[PDB]
Amino acid sequence: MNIFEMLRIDEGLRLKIYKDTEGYYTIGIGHLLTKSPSLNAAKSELDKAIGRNCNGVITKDEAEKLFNQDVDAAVRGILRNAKLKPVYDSLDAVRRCAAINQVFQMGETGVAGFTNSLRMLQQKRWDEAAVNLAKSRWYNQTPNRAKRVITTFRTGTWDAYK
Ligand SMILES: O=[N+]([O-])c1cccs1
Repeated sequence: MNIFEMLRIDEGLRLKIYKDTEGYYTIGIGHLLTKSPSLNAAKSELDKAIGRNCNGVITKDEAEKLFNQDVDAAVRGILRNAKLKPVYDSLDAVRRCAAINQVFQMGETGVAGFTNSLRMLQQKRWDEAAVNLAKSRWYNQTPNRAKRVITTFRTGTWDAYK
């Protein structure tokens, strides 16, 4: 297991534009295209991202290329965020994957309300952090995925992903 295999499990792979769990146009391995309800706007974003006229469809190689960029950008973002970097750097590599997973799904803005969880993670109070993480819109809206990510934060193992 690694971050790519983990997010591949959580996000799936679809080669045609689909709506994510929040109803937003997405493609590939959870590549958010736009929050716009206009499918044409999503298609424009897709063509811009891939560099050709896709007509709402991409290849597996193209999906994987976006995924690489997205994972990379998530990490680089975390490192530029003054609230996140100290916590991220305090973690072992497995728990860092859980951090990347959460940011990939929710964005840095999504993690803004997680101040108390973040402190508990930095303190390595793993069971307490796990309890706090579940008191969230995130957990309520995507409980099976959040449970996997939280188990990863709690244990620093890949037990939830087998
Ligand atoms: O950067 N971090 O240690 C993070 C943990 C959870 C969301 S981001």
